[PDB]
Amino acid sequence: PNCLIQIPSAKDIQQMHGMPAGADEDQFERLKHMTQVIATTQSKDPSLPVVTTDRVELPEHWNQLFAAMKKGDENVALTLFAEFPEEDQILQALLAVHTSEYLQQIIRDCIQAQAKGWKQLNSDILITPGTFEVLIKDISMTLFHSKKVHFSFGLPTHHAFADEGSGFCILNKSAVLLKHMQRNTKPLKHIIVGTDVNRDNGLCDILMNSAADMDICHIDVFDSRVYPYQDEDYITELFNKCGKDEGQNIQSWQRGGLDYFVVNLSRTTRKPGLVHPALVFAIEKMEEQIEQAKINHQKVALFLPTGWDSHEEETAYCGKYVDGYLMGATEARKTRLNTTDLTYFYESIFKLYRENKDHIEKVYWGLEGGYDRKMYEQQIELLMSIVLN
Ligand SMILES: [K+]
Ligand SMILES: [K+]
Ligand SMILES: [Zn+2]
Repeated sequence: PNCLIQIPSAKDIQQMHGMPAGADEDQFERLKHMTQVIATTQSKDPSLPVVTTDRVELPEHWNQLFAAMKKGDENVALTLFAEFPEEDQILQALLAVHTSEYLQQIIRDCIQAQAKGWKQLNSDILITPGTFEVLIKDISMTLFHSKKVHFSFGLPTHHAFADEGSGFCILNKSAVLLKHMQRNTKPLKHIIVGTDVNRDNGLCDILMNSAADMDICHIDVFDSRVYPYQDEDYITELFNKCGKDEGQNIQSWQRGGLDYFVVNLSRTTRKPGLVHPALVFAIEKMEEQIEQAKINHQKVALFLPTGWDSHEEETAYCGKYVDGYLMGATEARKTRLNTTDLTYFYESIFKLYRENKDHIEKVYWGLEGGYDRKMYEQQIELLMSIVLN
């Protein structure tokens, strides 16, 4: 076939010691164990096309910068970085989303972290000397070494803002990509399905204040009683506009070309034996938004900043710590997603592909949350039984 499973390389993961994740693992131990499970279903089936971030090949000024960062001087790295050519593709696609000054701060931060080997800035972000480089490799590897349909395991993105990171997210790779795709191609129909139990609030901010010119449909499934603890009255406040009831306690907002759908896991609950209506929506909306793109002779681009911390078998506080308790068995059914939902979700999407493979530009699946080792080492295989076929 034609997919690609990007993973961070071993030298890369070895710079993520100490970076916060949602449980007892740090992002090192997490991504170590996940690439292990992919090394499992890759010796089960050497067709699973896994590539590390090391087959990425960067321009000499970038590698020069990383090398200069190691020599410990902030001023030389910055003047060096400042002297990058403004038409370098990487730089061009970063500045489409982030500020230069945030970038420089990540460079200052990486060098300052050289003192004790890490820099804790806010209890949700930890920076290491390697951290800038490993993210550049992660993003570049996806931007140019992409190819249609692409699974990237790597740091989280959706809580990262234009001039700052939060909730484990340093850089918003999902937005850098999307901006990059509309860069010089005919106007696309951008469709986003962010299944992380937490809210795609950084992404949405970035999309809302810079991409109000493109056709985006951001379907955001999240539980408002967990981080970032923002509800429909909040989102009514951002968009300066009351939400439009799309049925089933689901509300859409519009900021120009952006149309943001809050499928609230707590307002929108599973009817008894059924599949969770959240995914059910995503598939219906999607299928609709594709036909709309065929009608307007326009192409589509799909993005899945998905986390598994919305699976019913997560244990992490950002998934199960709601309203003062941990969700019991029963409540886990009606508000969290199960393997049958996911096997329905992904099986659906992949099925939609071959009916409109022409009318696709590229699809991208980006790991976000997911923290219980048992739960993710299994959903990973579930994805790999499905990416296989
Ligand atoms: K979080
Ligand atoms: K979400
Ligand atoms: Zn999450």
